[PDB]
Amino acid sequence: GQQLLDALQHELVTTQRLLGELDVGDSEENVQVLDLLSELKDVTAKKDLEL
Amino acid sequence: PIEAVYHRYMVHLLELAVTFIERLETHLETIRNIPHLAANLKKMNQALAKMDILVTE
Amino acid sequence: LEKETKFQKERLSDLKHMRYRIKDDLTTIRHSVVEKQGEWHKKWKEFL
Repeated sequence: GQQLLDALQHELVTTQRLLGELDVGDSEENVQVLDLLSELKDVTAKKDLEL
Repeated sequence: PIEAVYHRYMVHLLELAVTFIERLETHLETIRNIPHLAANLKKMNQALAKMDILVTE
Repeated sequence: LEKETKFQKERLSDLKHMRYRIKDDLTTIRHSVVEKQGEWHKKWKEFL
């Protein structure tokens, strides 16, 4: 169990250095833009039918 | 001696790993064909104008 | 992005408004058409 613990510690130190080289982005404005693009897809469908 | 407060973290990270393993191929094709919000960002601004002007006619 | 969204929602509002007023114009035109054809049909039924 302790050997598994330390192996996971070393692997996650490697993961943390790879993350610290590659830490870019956010999470909530992505959700907002996904929601608005879905809404405008709906609007596109309704405006095609309306046309 | 593991505890129960940390179980939510490990469940969530395990599920994120599963969602990684499920659809690597979609992420790979997404990154290769076109740059993230770069060339894509540009073309939607120039091509929204065509729906705008179509409404104008 | 939120600016474009507000313009398309105002846009579809204007589209539904113009749809409704051209529908009202259709109703008025059809009413006049019905009255004129009733008058013509009665007159030429008496004529022939």
